[PDB]
Amino acid sequence: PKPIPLTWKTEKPVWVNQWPLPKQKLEALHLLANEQLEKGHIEPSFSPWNSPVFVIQKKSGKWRMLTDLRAVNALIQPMGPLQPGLPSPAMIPKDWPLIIIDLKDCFFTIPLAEQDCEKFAFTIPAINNKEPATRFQWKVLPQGMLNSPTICQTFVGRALQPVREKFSDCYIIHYIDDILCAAETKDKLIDCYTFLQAEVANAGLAIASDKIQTSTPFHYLGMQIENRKIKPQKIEIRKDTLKTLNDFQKLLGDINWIRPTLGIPTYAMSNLFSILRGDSDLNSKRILTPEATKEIKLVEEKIQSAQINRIGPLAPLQLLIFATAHSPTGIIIQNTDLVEWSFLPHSTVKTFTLYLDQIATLIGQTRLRITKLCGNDPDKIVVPLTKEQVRQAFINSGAWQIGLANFVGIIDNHYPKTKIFQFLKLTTWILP
Amino acid sequence: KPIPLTWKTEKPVWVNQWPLPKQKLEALHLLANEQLEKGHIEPSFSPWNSPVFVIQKKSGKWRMLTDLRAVNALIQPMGPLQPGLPSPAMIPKDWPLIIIDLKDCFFTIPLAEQDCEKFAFTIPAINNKEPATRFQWKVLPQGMLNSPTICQTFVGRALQPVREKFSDCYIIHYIDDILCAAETKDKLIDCYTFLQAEVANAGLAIASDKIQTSTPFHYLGMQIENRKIKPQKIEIRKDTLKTLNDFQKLLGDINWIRPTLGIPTYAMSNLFSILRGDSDLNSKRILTPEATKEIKLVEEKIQSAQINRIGPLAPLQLLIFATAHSPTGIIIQNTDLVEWSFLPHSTVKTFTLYLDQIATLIGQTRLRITKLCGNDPDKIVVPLTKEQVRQAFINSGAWQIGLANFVGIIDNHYPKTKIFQFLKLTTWILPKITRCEPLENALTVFTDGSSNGKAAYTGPKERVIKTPYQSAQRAELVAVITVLQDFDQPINIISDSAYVVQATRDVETALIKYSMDDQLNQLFNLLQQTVRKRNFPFYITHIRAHTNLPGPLTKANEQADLLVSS
DNA sequence: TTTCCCTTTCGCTTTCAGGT
DNA sequence: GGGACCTGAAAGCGAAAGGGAAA
Ligand SMILES: Nc1ccn([C@H]2C[C@H](O)[C@@H](COP(=O)(O)OP(=O)(O)OP(=O)(O)O)O2)c(=O)n1
Ligand SMILES: [K+]
Ligand SMILES: [K+]
Ligand SMILES: [K+]
Ligand SMILES: [K+]
Ligand SMILES: [K+]
Ligand SMILES: [K+]
Ligand SMILES: [K+]
Ligand SMILES: [Mg+2]
Ligand SMILES: [Mg+2]
Ligand SMILES: [Mg+2]
Repeated sequence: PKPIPLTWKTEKPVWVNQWPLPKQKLEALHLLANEQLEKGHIEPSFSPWNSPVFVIQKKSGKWRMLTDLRAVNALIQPMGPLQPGLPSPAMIPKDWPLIIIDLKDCFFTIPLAEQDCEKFAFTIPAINNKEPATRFQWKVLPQGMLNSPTICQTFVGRALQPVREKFSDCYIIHYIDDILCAAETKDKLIDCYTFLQAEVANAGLAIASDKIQTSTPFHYLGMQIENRKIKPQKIEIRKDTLKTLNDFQKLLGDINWIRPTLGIPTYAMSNLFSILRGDSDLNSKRILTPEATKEIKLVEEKIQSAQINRIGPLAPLQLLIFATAHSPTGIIIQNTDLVEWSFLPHSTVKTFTLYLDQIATLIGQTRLRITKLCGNDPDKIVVPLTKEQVRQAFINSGAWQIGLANFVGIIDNHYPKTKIFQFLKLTTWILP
Repeated sequence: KPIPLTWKTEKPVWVNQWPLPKQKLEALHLLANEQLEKGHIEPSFSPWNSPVFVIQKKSGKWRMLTDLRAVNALIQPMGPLQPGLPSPAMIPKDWPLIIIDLKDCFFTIPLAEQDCEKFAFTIPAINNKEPATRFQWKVLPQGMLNSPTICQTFVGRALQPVREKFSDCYIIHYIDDILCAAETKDKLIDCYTFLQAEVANAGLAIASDKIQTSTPFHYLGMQIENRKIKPQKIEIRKDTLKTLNDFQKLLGDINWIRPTLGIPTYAMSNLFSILRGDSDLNSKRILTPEATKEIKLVEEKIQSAQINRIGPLAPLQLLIFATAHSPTGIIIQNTDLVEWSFLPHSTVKTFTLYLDQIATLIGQTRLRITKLCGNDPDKIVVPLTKEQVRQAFINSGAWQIGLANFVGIIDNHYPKTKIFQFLKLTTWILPKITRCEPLENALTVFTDGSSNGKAAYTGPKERVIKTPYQSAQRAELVAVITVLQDFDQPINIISDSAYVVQATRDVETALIKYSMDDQLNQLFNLLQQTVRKRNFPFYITHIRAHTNLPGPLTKANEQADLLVSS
């Protein structure tokens, strides 16, 4: 099937400089490049495009090559809701048996058009620049680019296109990281399936026969809701750190500033706010009374209330990381909606004396969670790092490399300008 | 099979040949006919034409160039392959070595048949009365944007088998300049014999007249001995320093020898500062006596200073010195200097903290050491206590990124040698007067300022100032300065301005950026002197500005605000 | 609720060096 | 006036953002 070339916003080549790597990693890079050369997945390159690569040692002792494709993905031209007059998941007869393929279980080897191979280039540097670098380009899509939703959706559509047409009676669709094919007769289905299996194997989709699952629509639609459901979270302001006048003045400043937005009458937090009365020494002690505690619960209740029930189905999710004391805080958002809070499990926190490591571990864990809720990586991760500090982290931090493996979205430090999100950034929250 | 070009467009372009002076025209004719003889160029009937001309080599011979600007604009760029010069210091010390430079490199590498038509040109007649003769390139034209990638790829393939058969040989290859080094003279001979075969098999010729076998060698702008290395260029333009352009020339000269001869960023502060002003290259600039002391110090360092070829078996160490302006790094192997590592004179932030500069430098120099020798240093020496390193790992994000995955030793034992003694240090490495947390049992002062130029503090004593400033922020910084002057005792300070608070808390160890508002620079400078001259510590924090909450800090903040009205 | 007061941070232009 | 590709450094300036008053 002659591959269709990808759509690009611009034809201007982007070159992101490869950095020096230590010998062990240069040796691992050459080893893995040759492995891929033998499988015909890469070939030598002279491209003006370049994307950085790095290698991660598994505990096996083997290395895996990751590529940072942010710069290339940013140039992909997104396509519209193609085949929108195709059937929805709701509209199948419940008397029909359903076949369920999990695309995370599969392996993809999607051939590139001649003209697209040059854009997926990379360099292995030489020690001391003693020799020219070795350069290469992918002849098949690198696995990270499947995290672009457009690419993935388009590819599976083309892969299912002929099986769907021929099998008009069969209803075959791609629902959020699951390929479904369902027909009324069990044996009418097995025919449709085995055509599909053969057709997508031709396009480059390896299907795992062992992993395949079978079940009725009602079991599926119903379980799906329970599998991807938002975790309701009775989130609280952390109180153990609140000891001195200076602690309370800072926190009560931020509460009083956000109070109108939360719809709490001015007079209604007088018990809380009167704690400021007394000794003017910044380290003088202050304690929350039960009354003051109940007033803090009003602000917590309103913050809890902001959490949505269900995600919008078109829009992608984003991740905010805040550099809170002890350990970092994440929030999953869909643009201006708050979705859910993310933390490291509390037992594991003392294990990581590098705050950077904790940021990286949180991003990896929350990426997985976001993929569970929506079926895709977030399209942006917001970190308390400058672009230069992101660049140095990719270079030096193994934790960062693991945490941001196969990420093709935006990484930046531009936080929302909504008053609620500014208020959450200024305060420390925890979930008991 | 050789590397073909990718063309955007097939529409040929004709750029007229231009006149040449007799001497240059003869040289053009001399070289052009010789290439013909070698079969590197061929007679042309192409509707493409590019100009050709000559320039002087260092040989004294001439170079045939093709002005291929319009043709290059139609060729897809290839990716670069060698970002910066190899360092000779990594050639293992006391190792016999040979230096090879291939003869007319680009012209010995064939062009793909179909591209030759596009590199067509016109040679004028020795006589202005007689007609021109037209040729084309069958080999890499000097002037073609991809010639370098193609030449590197071609020679690299030729050297690859030499690398494989002699894995214990140090082989540097830059375009056509080639170094070979081995442990023993016998091992060098075996290495070289193999090389001659492989360059000849690829149709490349070693210039026999220009081979080096003997000290002292010259390679990629460096004088290389058995151990000692210095830049060839031992001279900076210091005589005529009247224009901007004159200082640009001198400072470019110095920059090129900085890394080997060890000039810290602070030692050039006065020279760099004179670059500031009118953008015109011909703008006047005065030499200051401070700038001259700087040139004397550079000139002494040119004569004394050097770097060293290293043992191939020993790892490197990184020394970071708390030098004035910005920290300075040295890559070293025990006592032998490899390279200096320096920070920019001008900054990004208004307030660049010395601890972040240490961390930036360690990160940048770790990558450089990794590029030189293939590993991190086994040891990083920092002008920090055990306690400060501990605090840095907890609190500094830059330090965390800087030392992420550093598996070696961090320590503060410098070599007891005298050689580094001349370097001018600072004691403003970490905050010692500026406190992270409020002081115990200390007076609390509250400051404010107004666009009407009024400034005040209040609390245990009161004062209003009429300040020259028309900014609330600038007025309040004068209040903060007066507070730091008039309370010769531990103090806590509460200000409503994030701006004033961040400036005051960060100035102690800061590099202050050279802004285009001198008035602000003078204020930040006075604030910095005020903090540094303190007898006692202080702590400054932000109160949100108009909360009208209860308590004593609101009360005093409101008193300060009233003291600076109308 | 967006739409401007600045100010500060980032990216880019334009000089100089240097290497084949 | 007159080529190509790389590296490093300097100052200045224009683009865009952060914050927090102003529309
Ligand atoms: N100003 C320069 C210097 C060099 N080069 C390129 C083309 C040359 O072919 C190659 C090597 O430069 P040399 O000085 O060795 O020139 P030749 O290859 O012509 O060597 P030789 O003079 O020994 O014949 O580098 C260039 O394009 N422009
Ligand atoms: K480029
Ligand atoms: K997927
Ligand atoms: K090569
Ligand atoms: K400066
Ligand atoms: K500032
Ligand atoms: K190059
Ligand atoms: K300048
Ligand atoms: Mg030569
Ligand atoms: Mg104030
Ligand atoms: Mg309005």
